[PDB]
Amino acid sequence: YFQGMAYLSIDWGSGETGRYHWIWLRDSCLCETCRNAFAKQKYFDSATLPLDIRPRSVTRSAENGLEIVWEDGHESRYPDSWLREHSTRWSPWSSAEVVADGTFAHADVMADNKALVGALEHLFRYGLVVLRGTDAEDVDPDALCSRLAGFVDRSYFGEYFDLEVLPLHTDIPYYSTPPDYQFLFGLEVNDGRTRFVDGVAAALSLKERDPEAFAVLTSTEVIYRAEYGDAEKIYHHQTPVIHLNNDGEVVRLVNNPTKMFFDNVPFDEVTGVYRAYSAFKALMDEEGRAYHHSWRQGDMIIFDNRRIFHGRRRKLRGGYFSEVELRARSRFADET
Amino acid sequence: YFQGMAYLSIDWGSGETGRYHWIWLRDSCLCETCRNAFAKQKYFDSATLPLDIRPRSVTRSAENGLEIVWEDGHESRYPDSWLREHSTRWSPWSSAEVVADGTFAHADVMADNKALVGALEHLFRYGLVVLRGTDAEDVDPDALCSRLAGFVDRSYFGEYFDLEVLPLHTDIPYYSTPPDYQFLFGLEVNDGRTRFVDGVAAALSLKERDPEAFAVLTSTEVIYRAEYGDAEKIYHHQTPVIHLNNDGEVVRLVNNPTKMFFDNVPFDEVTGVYRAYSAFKALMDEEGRAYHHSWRQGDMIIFDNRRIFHGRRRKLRGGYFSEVELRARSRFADET
Ligand SMILES: [Fe+3]
Ligand SMILES: [Fe+3]
Ligand SMILES: [Zn+2]
Ligand SMILES: [Zn+2]
Repeated sequence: YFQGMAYLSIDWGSGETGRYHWIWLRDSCLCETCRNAFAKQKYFDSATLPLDIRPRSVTRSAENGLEIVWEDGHESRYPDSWLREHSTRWSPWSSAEVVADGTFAHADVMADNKALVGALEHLFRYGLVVLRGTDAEDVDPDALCSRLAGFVDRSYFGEYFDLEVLPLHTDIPYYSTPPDYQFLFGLEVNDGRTRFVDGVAAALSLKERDPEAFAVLTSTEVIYRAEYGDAEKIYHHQTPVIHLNNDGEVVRLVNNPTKMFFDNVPFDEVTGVYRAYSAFKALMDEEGRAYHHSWRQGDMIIFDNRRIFHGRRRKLRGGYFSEVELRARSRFADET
Repeated sequence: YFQGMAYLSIDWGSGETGRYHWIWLRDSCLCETCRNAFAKQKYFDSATLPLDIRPRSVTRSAENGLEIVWEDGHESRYPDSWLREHSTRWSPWSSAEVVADGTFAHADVMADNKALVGALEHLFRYGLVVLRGTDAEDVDPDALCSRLAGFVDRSYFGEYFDLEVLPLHTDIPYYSTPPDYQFLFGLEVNDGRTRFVDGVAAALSLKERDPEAFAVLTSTEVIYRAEYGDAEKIYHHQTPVIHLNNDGEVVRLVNNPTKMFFDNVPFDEVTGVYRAYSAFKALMDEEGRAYHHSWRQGDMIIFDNRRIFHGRRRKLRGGYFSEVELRARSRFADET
């Protein structure tokens, strides 16, 4: 360090050059008065750092890396193996071809982090995965949820719900923010199939066949409502069936007909949305675009409740996963 | 009904006129083959209804209301007391004056629905409420959570966390979607105060004093990161401190300095965001805009984790509430 050196600039050889501001070097101090090495958490608010902070001394040894003494006397050490590290979504499917690639073996994702990461990444991108067990296996659903997400999304229902045994729907449309992902587990299966359609593909299909119904569905709000006196909850959400972002990408689909009400659509647009809605539903019922699942015991299908329509003495067990948690499990498994 | 009558139009007297399309009247049928009166849920998908459906007969008795026989022979009855019903957010606070109006008595909201509704509505609008008990009272936290939301938001921590006993922060910034609301409960209090600042007011304040720092903070992304090896979760979110919607309304604030990293800000913008961030934090530390709370036992403060910065042998118990659930409880309590 000479007085007035504007920032740190290191030549790593072969034209790789790192540049580091003093303010950020100060903010990044590794010492035990600045950050907890265990919790990797900071003890100060960056906001207090003196903006014009300069160092008094900058010394680099090949022995103990980069050592800085700041103007205020503080001392920081930076390993070169640290400075060099800093010198630097949805895919539609109009038909069930990509679901072969998205069937994984229970044992693999239970055992191997690369398989968990791989199955979760297929789920994030395509919105459905199938996790299949063997006969030698006796697949534990609580353990599989724990492997996937740590814990499930408690809802009005509880932690899980059972179906014992048909319009296509997404689930809980009356939540202003519905659960990200749903799972169905083959709790008890014998020796009529559940369908799965990508609403994103279907909505982009509809954009072409019928741009009118697309504009209507992406811009007219209907109502989803569920009264549940037992729990003292009325869930009431007014929202469009198809949601676009600021660039007109489909980013959510919301439809369960059984709680669907058109009561608040203006008189002159009512006929238009019944037509648009009926077009959309029919398009999805087309042979070709569903994936049909033959329920085997211990099967789990996890699917993106924001975009996959699904529909039906086997007994299934269902629940929901939060994107926050799946991604954090996937990120942990991938970086170890 | 005469053949070709385009829709239903009823004169309720005094110039009140209802208009009802046939398609929606069909969709709305009250009969037991169309909807479950108990679950108020529908048995069909609206999408199947024949769009050009007309009635064959429309008869209104003052005795049993409106009776329709549809072309396909279906029969529907509509009470006039049903047809007539269908013939038809955030507030900033730059200082703690509005928190007097937002202190409610535990007993009132526990007992009276109008008080629960009133306290929850103050929470939605202003982002903080205080629920205060008496000495005769022994306030139960689980019962108070149940009264407010039915259930709390399970998180990485669990259902609740304890603090036993300082930069201003919002909590869990490393969640891509952080919890909507947080609560702090006075579990064990004796006979140094927690501050509360509205980030929305502070951010609009900053827009005026320093539009540069506003633009920087609303457009430059920083990183919030929390590694938790015990739970096999790495939470990593890149996001701006101040979030605007398409009309430039502040709709979320995200900052806990202890997990905050600027590592991925471009070299040329680093100095700008340290300045902008430091301005923002300082503005909020100004005398006047905090609300300071004197912790009494059995107190609960519920506050909007999307916008209220807060900061510190008393022992507090904390957890999180979902907007979905609070609103559903408030809507249920208000409509009974
Ligand atoms: Fe379902
Ligand atoms: Fe906190
Ligand atoms: Zn240090
Ligand atoms: Zn009917």
